[PDB]
Amino acid sequence: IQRTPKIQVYSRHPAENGKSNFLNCYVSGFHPSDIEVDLLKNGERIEKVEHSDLSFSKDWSFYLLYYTEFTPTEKDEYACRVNHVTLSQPKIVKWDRDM
Amino acid sequence: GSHSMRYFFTSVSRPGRGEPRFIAVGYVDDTQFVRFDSDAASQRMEPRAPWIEQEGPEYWDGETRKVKAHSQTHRVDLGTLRGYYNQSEAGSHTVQRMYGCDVGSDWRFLRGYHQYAYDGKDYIALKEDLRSWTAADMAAQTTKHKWEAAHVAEQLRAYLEGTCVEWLRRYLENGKETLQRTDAPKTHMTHHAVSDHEATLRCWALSFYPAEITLTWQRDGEDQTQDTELVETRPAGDGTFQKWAAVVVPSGQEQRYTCHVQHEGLPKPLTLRW
Amino acid sequence: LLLDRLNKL
Repeated sequence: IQRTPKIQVYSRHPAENGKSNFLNCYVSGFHPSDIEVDLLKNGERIEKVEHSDLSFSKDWSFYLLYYTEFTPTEKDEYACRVNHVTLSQPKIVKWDRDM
Repeated sequence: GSHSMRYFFTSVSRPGRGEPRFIAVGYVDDTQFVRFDSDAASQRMEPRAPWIEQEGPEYWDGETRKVKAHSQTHRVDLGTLRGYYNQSEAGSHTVQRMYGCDVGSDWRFLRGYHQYAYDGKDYIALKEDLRSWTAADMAAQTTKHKWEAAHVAEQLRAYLEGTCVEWLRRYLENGKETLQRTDAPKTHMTHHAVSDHEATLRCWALSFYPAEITLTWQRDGEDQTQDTELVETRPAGDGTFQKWAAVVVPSGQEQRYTCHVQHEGLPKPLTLRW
Repeated sequence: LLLDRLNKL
């Protein structure tokens, strides 16, 4: 078993242009559990990021939520960087406020 | 309606980092209420919901003691499984255990569970009857026969139909303000032109609890789940959940399409039109 | 509440 993560990047509430919110990276469906997750700001790693406690679904696949407090504008380019045994390269998903 | 208490445990061996990582999390329904992480500083079982902080200090001492005992069992187990599978002391391996109980709307016992996995595959699980075992392969057959001798199923059944269900009922009363509450989804719809002859409708459901939900797009009251992108229900981070569903449709045919939302907190499913 | 004694494999 080696299962590849799916990744979602999104805010805790509908994004706004100057309000304090929370930026989330949800990684799910992966195995084994050793994973490197990084939130970025305009391309650079954010340092003070919290993460949920590792759990798993009925198919035994793991999930983890990483989040950082944040105040977005109409463009403060945010992203999530994920490195796992299943990925030859760290995959990067941009915060798209439409989803 | 019905309710559940679930514990999830993961142990991962690290011949490189010495002692295995051990994480335990407890949930009533979709609300986490306790955690233990061997890599965290406290080395205690920790509260993760306000209603569990009503528990006295014997609770926290006693759960800390038993969760450290759980860890030691899982550590010994990783070494036992390495032998059963004739593996080398070099590699990292993983054990995962889930157990807990469901009650019905009357809060009476409904079902119990205890499942175990090695390196991401089924190893052994307790059947619905809480008296026999499903061993996934020949190595798990040895565990089945050992646990049959020691009445391990009868030990687990006493907990699952007794202790487990009575503590769930207690937690449901102690946390009645939040655990017994349902939060209906906040809904809205967005429209994006992908070309001047096609357009994306996106139906949104936000801030809802519990996580279970169904979002469906219909054209002229006909199913489009096949044609719909449905993202996995995702945690908001504040105890609620989010989900969206989107269809790409011909421009000028937006009015044929309706979004339907079903949720525990909705006394009747609602319909969204553009 | 947790199970009081987890039995080894």
